Amino acid sequence: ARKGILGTKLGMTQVFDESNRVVPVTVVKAGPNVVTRIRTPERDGYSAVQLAYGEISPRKVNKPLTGQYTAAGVNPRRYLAELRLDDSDAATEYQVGQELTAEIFADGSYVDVTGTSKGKGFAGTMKRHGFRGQGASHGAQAVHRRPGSIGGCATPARVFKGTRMAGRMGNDRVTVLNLLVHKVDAENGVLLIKGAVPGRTGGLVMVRSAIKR
Amino acid sequence: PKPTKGPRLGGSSSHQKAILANLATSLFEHGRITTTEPKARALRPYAEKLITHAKKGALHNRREVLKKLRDKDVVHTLFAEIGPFFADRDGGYTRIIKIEARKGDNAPMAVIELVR
Amino acid sequence: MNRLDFVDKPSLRDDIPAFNPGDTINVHVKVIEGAKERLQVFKGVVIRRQGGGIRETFTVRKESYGVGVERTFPVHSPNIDHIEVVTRGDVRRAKLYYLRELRGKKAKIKEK
Amino acid sequence: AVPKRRKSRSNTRSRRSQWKAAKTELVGVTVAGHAHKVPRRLLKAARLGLIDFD
Amino acid sequence: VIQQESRLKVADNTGAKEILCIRVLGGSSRRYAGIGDVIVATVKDAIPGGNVKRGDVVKAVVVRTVKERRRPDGSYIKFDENAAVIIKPDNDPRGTRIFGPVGRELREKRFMKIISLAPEVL
RNA sequence: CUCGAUGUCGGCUCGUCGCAUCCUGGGGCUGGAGCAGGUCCCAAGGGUUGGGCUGUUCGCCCAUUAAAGCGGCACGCGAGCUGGGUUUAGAACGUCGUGAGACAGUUCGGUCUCUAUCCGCCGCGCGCGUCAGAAACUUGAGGAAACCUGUCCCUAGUACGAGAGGACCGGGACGGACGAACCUCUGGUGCACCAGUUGUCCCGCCAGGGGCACCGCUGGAUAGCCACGUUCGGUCAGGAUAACCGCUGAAAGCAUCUAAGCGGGAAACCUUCUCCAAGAUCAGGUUUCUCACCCACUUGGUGGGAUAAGGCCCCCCGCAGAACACGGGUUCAAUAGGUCAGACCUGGAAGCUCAGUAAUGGGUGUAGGGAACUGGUGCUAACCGGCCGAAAACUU
RNA sequence: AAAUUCCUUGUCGGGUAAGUUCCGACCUGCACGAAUGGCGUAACGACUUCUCAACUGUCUCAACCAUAGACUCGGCGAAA
RNA sequence: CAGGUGGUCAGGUAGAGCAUACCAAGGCGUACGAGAUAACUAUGGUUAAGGAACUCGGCAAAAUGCCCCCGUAACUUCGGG
Ligand SMILES: [Mg+2]
Ligand SMILES: [Mg+2]
Ligand SMILES: [Mg+2]
Ligand SMILES: [Mg+2]
Ligand SMILES: [Mg+2]
Ligand SMILES: [Mg+2]
Ligand SMILES: [Mg+2]
Ligand SMILES: [Mg+2]
Ligand SMILES: [Mg+2]
Ligand SMILES: [Mg+2]
Ligand SMILES: [Mg+2]
Ligand SMILES: [Mg+2]
Ligand SMILES: [Mg+2]
Ligand SMILES: [Mg+2]
Ligand SMILES: [Mg+2]
Ligand SMILES: [Mg+2]
Ligand SMILES: [Mg+2]
Ligand SMILES: [Mg+2]
Ligand SMILES: [Mg+2]
Ligand SMILES: [Mg+2]
Ligand SMILES: [Mg+2]
Ligand SMILES: [Mg+2]
Ligand SMILES: [Mg+2]
Ligand SMILES: [Mg+2]
Ligand SMILES: [Mg+2]
Ligand SMILES: [Mg+2]
Ligand SMILES: [Mg+2]
Ligand SMILES: [Mg+2]
Ligand SMILES: [Mg+2]
Ligand SMILES: [Mg+2]
Ligand SMILES: [Mg+2]
Ligand SMILES: [Mg+2]
Ligand SMILES: [Mg+2]
Ligand SMILES: [Mg+2]
Ligand SMILES: [Mg+2]
Ligand SMILES: [Mg+2]
Ligand SMILES: [Mg+2]
Ligand SMILES: [Mg+2]
Ligand SMILES: [Mg+2]
Ligand SMILES: [Mg+2]
Ligand SMILES: [Mg+2]
Ligand SMILES: [Mg+2]
Ligand SMILES: [Mg+2]
Ligand SMILES: [Mg+2]
Ligand SMILES: [Mg+2]
Ligand SMILES: [Mg+2]
Ligand SMILES: [Mg+2]
Ligand SMILES: [Mg+2]
Ligand SMILES: [Mg+2]
Ligand SMILES: [Mg+2]
Ligand SMILES: [Mg+2]
Ligand SMILES: [Mg+2]
Ligand SMILES: [Mg+2]
Ligand SMILES: [Mg+2]
Ligand SMILES: [Mg+2]
Ligand SMILES: [Mg+2]
Ligand SMILES: [Mg+2]
Ligand SMILES: [Mg+2]
Ligand SMILES: [Mg+2]
Ligand SMILES: [Mg+2]
Ligand SMILES: [Mg+2]
Ligand SMILES: [Mg+2]
Ligand SMILES: [Mg+2]
Repeated sequence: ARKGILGTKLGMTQVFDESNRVVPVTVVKAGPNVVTRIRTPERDGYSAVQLAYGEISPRKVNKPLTGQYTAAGVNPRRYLAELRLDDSDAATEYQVGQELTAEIFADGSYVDVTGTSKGKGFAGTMKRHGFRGQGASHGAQAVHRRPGSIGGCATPARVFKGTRMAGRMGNDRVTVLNLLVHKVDAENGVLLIKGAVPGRTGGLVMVRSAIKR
Repeated sequence: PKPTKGPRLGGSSSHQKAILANLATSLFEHGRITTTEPKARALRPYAEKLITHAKKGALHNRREVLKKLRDKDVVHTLFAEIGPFFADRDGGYTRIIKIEARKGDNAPMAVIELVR
Repeated sequence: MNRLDFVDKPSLRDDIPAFNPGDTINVHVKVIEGAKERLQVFKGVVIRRQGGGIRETFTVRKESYGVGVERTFPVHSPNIDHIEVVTRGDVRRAKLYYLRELRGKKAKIKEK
Repeated sequence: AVPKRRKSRSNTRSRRSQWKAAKTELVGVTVAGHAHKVPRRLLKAARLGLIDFD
Repeated sequence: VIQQESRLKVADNTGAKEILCIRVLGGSSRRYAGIGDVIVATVKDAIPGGNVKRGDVVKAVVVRTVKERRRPDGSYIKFDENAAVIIKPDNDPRGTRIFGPVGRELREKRFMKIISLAPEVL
């Protein structure tokens, strides 16, 4: 009974609750969705449900992907992702063509939000893993942000696999756990989710109900 | 306009003001300038904001153009000829056409010009 | 207009007066001392606005007992009962941070 | 650092074969009744006489 | 925010005019002390003939901070000097009265005596 | 082994591993009433602070802490940094030497070179394979990361105890440190933003402006990037074991946790939670689209050509970025620019007029100027286009 | 207890919350001492050493911006 | 070839000045370019709260800075400081 929806992050704002405290929310347009495919265990090996989201022109979608929507009777959407269910009692409440909206979540419930983190480019070691660097004075020649040593000596004559180094950072699937739902606006299709939601302002966001509660 | 992301033209940030002022003096004088392509892309929002002050035509707009251009002969041809010629065109007063790159450094080149 | 204006619209407050930096202002703050819900008055010079609608703040500065205090309230906050403008001000800046280093007669904002 | 040993004929040809010029695409232009070939990024200036075809 | 070596002003009549932070009590390797945090400190300046002398290791609770503090309602409080009050080991001040205003963050940290002696609690 | 060179203490930076365990977790015994302990066994998952002195390692001291563990890795790490000490040349004191000079005796000064070929490692591509050519969603074989803990209240001043003192087990609230994501708030930055102002030159001059002086200096400062800021995380439930505790029960008419058989049992192990992952060559699964021609030869699972589905290149760009890749757009167009209007920053333009001998002040006017954020508008450039790309069979 | 003291961080006082260095003393001077000068000394020192006021990215603890490289394209084109 | 090379002339406006800033007469743009918000290095800039906690050591940076007028200690070789 793990519910889920696809959505678009719209930015952050603040709001005031009944105890006159300030709550930083992050607006997520949990938009209208549709099913388009049901993964049954006897046919596909697991239990899940696809979710299609986003307005798109019907000329921007190629013929292999258009026909996957014609088998379900749905107009083509932009995004398409799966909600992983448990290994039993697959689709007694999901049908093909069913419209899922934002009010499957209640006020005060918890959600787990997964998206793609923002990119930081080819980042050095003080930004990517949080090193310290050598000093800023007292003789330190040209090593103010350099990682220092990366290994031992003749034993072992190798850098170990998994040594933290510089490289790219961001564009990672990041799930943020146990976010409070302040308000679901069924008139606008908008969840007010307390806290931070990973992504640029407009990226794809999967909002699923929490398992840790 | 939109500031230059990354390093500026000609080295410093003060040379780029003088380059975009000299390239705007020469564009409004002749009507067509051959230059490098990253300078033609940078001239196109800068020079169209001076033509917008020409369409308004008041004294406060003339003082605002003289903050950038130092050639009074090209300020006069901007308010008596270039301004009223674009009196019925809502933006988009310039055009970039790409030219063959030049020998010696393979710098990509383009021409920037007024519309008609 | 912004993308998030249909969310802030039910949370805005009408009837908050027009005040600028340099204006001497009483602020009536809701205060909970246990279970009493009293009302405490803060009188001082508004020195700052940092706009944005629901996210707009303002900063008042008073001199309490030889010790300067600043408070940065949000506008449209339900812990402010009502704001009442006392004295209009005639300043030239908009952030007025030079008041953080003057004491006495040298920190007197004009009366226009 | 210096090279410790010289690279053999199979490692100095596998690297050197990857240093090569990329070819450009060419499209068709009929200006003044003479058909030529320019890249597509210069297709506008071919129709305006700004391209010297030598 | 107060870490080690921060010299604070003393806001009572015990005789000390200036203390100097040694630790920030309340956990291993704690870095910053806000309003209401207990400092083990040392007296670096004293009024002559006072109860306390120079070079005495005493405890003290911070009652003013120049750095802002986010209260849970969205508001902030900011002072123009850092101030402390030298205390007994049962959260009562050693002096008999307190100078200057103190913060309301002393109220939820069970420092009830310093509030009732303060000129103005904000 | 190394003298046709294996650069030596300590510190910084980054680690990794053993358990002879400092803390937390599980137990037996006790000269264990309780609270605290002593001692032994099991356990390496995480944590193990900041200062004074000294070149120091070590050590003493200060204030804390749940605790301030011991060790290996060329006493880890100088083609990563330092250079205080030892260990060149100068000089001095003490001592020894008739003297040149000497001293694990002291003191002051004393060049730390290098563009990464190969393995290793951290990232990102190009090619081919995966028995037709493509596109979208995926299972997880197997890996990675994470794993810390305190104070207070209730249970209860109950059990225990002459008293002082003071719980196990269960339940709840709030913190320290640490990590990730984000930019609403606070705060930092701001090199095409706004304003004040000094020297000087220039725009013919006055007015108004600009060039240069670190962005000339100074007060602000939206976006973006940030942390000192905000939000969340290490949870709960299972499986198989350690020490240890058992039940049934002989060989051994008794007894014994054991030889047959069965239980309880922890931060360790394995699932659970987050992430990567079919180059997992056993190269996987469910679906959808094209599902088609022509030529020559030595008639071959042969060579070419031309196409469908489809993608790439070029073009307009991006909060995606070293190149490359990735994401959005290409007139059936709001993709960047312009433009119009908001939001937001600055703080009251120029011109005119009024008041003053003047510097300057009031009015016209929430003015003028202006970048990133939001919506409208078909004005400018997204073109009148090139290059790749689809099948032998056969056996049961 | 020294530019001289091995034992040694001698002992006592001062300064610091904490002082093997520093200052003042004692004398048990391993191994001070009178022109290879003894003990002082105002002024002076890019000298050695210790404390304090002020100020600071030296540090807690790092963030951001511009520029010269690094990087990409075209030309020339080495070295150990 | 970012080094070295004796003498003469030496304008304006601010300034004590042959300093410094901007200019005259007169020279010059000095011989690889074009781009592009990577890490890292280099030369500069700014920084919340704390202010030597850094470190062998306040190394480096920051700070002080000019003219006029009041004011100025121990000690001394009577000049000074
Ligand atoms: Mg970026
Ligand atoms: Mg650092
Ligand atoms: Mg160097
Ligand atoms: Mg350096
Ligand atoms: Mg920028
Ligand atoms: Mg360059
Ligand atoms: Mg400048
Ligand atoms: Mg505002
Ligand atoms: Mg050799
Ligand atoms: Mg025991
Ligand atoms: Mg063991
Ligand atoms: Mg360990
Ligand atoms: Mg585990
Ligand atoms: Mg000290
Ligand atoms: Mg170790
Ligand atoms: Mg070693
Ligand atoms: Mg070691
Ligand atoms: Mg070393
Ligand atoms: Mg080495
Ligand atoms: Mg002799
Ligand atoms: Mg020797
Ligand atoms: Mg030495
Ligand atoms: Mg040197
Ligand atoms: Mg697995
Ligand atoms: Mg992070
Ligand atoms: Mg914002
Ligand atoms: Mg801010
Ligand atoms: Mg400007
Ligand atoms: Mg003038
Ligand atoms: Mg000039
Ligand atoms: Mg900002
Ligand atoms: Mg268990
Ligand atoms: Mg996956
Ligand atoms: Mg493998
Ligand atoms: Mg496959
Ligand atoms: Mg594309
Ligand atoms: Mg606008
Ligand atoms: Mg006015
Ligand atoms: Mg008059
Ligand atoms: Mg001694
Ligand atoms: Mg002495
Ligand atoms: Mg004699
Ligand atoms: Mg003699
Ligand atoms: Mg002598
Ligand atoms: Mg001398
Ligand atoms: Mg090249
Ligand atoms: Mg020369
Ligand atoms: Mg000479
Ligand atoms: Mg002169
Ligand atoms: Mg000069
Ligand atoms: Mg000059
Ligand atoms: Mg030359
Ligand atoms: Mg750069
Ligand atoms: Mg600072
Ligand atoms: Mg400050
Ligand atoms: Mg200070
Ligand atoms: Mg100091
Ligand atoms: Mg350090
Ligand atoms: Mg230290
Ligand atoms: Mg120190
Ligand atoms: Mg110095
Ligand atoms: Mg300086
Ligand atoms: Mg003196």
